[PDB]
Amino acid sequence: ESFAIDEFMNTTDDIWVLNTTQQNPQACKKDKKHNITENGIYFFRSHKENGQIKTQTLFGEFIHFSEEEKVNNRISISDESSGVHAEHLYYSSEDKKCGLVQVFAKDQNVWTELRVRGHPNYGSLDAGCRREYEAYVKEIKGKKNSTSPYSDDCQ
Repeated sequence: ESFAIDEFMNTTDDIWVLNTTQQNPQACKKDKKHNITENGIYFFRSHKENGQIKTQTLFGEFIHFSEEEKVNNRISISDESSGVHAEHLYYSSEDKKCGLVQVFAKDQNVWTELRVRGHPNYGSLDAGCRREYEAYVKEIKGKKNSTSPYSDDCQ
């Protein structure tokens, strides 16, 4: 099954990074969708350094490794501040409120982010998303560094 990244991000809600296997990730990481076209998605990527919010306008272009691919499950990003050049959504819940994104950066760092619509709460995360992220972090070859970039002090 393929999971469309333009449907998962087609919301006016903030998409927060709940969990990530990136080592030493930024704080209060989130995306805000600005526009979705047939060629890609314009959004605003933010994080918090020492109380201040840094934001950048990004355009993720839908890319396909063949001509038979039409599901928009992968985006290429240019001029990303952390060197992230590609993102691939490999799982998302049916209500599109949580997803697992494999992130490829230019420094050859590859990690996984568990993203959620709206700010993370202490309730019950979708069981499918949870078991999928558990399976991934269990499948990491040595030293799984899973942290949460979100805090209740993030606005």
